Amino acid sequence: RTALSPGVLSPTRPVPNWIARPEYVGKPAAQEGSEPWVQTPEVIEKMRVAGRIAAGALAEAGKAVAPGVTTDELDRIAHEYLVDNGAYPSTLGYKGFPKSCCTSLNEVICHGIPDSTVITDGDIVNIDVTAYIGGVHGDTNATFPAGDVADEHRLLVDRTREATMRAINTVKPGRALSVIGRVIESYANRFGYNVVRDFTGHGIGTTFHNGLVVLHYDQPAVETIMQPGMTFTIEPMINLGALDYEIWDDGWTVVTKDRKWTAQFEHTLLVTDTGVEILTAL
Ligand SMILES: [Co+2]
Ligand SMILES: [Co+2]
Ligand SMILES: [Co+2]
Ligand code: NA
Ligand code: NA
Repeated sequence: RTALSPGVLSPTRPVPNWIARPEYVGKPAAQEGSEPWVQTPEVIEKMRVAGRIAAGALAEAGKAVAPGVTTDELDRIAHEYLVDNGAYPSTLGYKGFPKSCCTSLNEVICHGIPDSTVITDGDIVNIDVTAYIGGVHGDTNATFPAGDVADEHRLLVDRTREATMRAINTVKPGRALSVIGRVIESYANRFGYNVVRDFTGHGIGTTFHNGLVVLHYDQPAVETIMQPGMTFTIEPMINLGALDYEIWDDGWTVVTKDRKWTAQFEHTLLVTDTGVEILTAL
């Protein structure tokens, strides 16, 4: 299997006029980064809806993962599920991003742009979808196998899912936020994998990335304590190879320097009064 290069992007996909755009659409930056980390009851309920819809679109696009399919095609299916359910694709026009989801094959760490790239037998494909509806965002991603994937790669994917679910299960009020990354990195290290550091989870609510940062590696200097009503993502990227990376000229696509493959899963989580709720549960 060759190292990837860019395909050709289809033209901007339309979303009907009636679907409210986030404020940042058609602007070079977003107005985000200083929003309250604890959401209102109202926002939380809205986030369950956005979460559910983001989960639906992910599951639909992942069902189309198969050798022969293009990445562009995955984006088409996600885009259509979001639009049919009344949601704007949060990534579309977010800091100039040109598509409705991120499609990250093989050695693409994250931020892959759906294009003419055709998926081949044995590939792994992460699809990261976000839904904006009722003034709020819901954010989820998963890596999907295409055809006969090598054992090495199935285990990576399975272990990355497990790391994510284990991190989720430690979410509870009064526990330090740093616990998440300690659990993730312990689990990756157990199988000789390396956890990506420069890319993180994030707080999410009425904004996409609200200023809260969730690290996926062990960093006990973070003193943040989880509180009921806080909403954030856990989205670890886990590398078979070294951490070093490059960004394509498209300004988005992050690829491992050594071209070894990498995997990721993501959910949007709520800290409840006693534990956690997965808002992007299928
Ligand atoms: Co990202
Ligand atoms: Co995401
Ligand atoms: Co996210
Ligand atoms: Na949500
Ligand atoms: Na990854």
